[PDB]
Amino acid sequence: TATHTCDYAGCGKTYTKSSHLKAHLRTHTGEKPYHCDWDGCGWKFARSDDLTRHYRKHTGHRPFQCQKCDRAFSRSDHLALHMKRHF
DNA sequence: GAGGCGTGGC
DNA sequence: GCCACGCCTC
Ligand SMILES: [Zn+2]
Ligand SMILES: [Zn+2]
Ligand SMILES: [Zn+2]
Repeated sequence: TATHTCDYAGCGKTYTKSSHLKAHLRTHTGEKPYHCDWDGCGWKFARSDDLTRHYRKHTGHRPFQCQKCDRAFSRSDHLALHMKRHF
């Protein structure tokens, strides 16, 4: 019934979900179980979604398509910042 | 562009 | 726990 708060002296951040805290706790430890298998990259991550996002950098996966223009991006926030140039 | 990070619906 | 959205920082 407790709210997920970090119990490391210095921290104290509280999160809404336990999974949020589990990701944060991996910052105190060095745990990054999600590795990038790309040739020569070596990047590792503590959250799965970050590896997915990072991986598009290697695959060229650009799902977010600018409809005024013909430039695409691998991330939603990348495109949103591009539309400002199309105001 | 890319990584760190907080959040929420499922 | 997954996955995606969105913001912050460099
Ligand atoms: Zn902490
Ligand atoms: Zn990689
Ligand atoms: Zn465009």
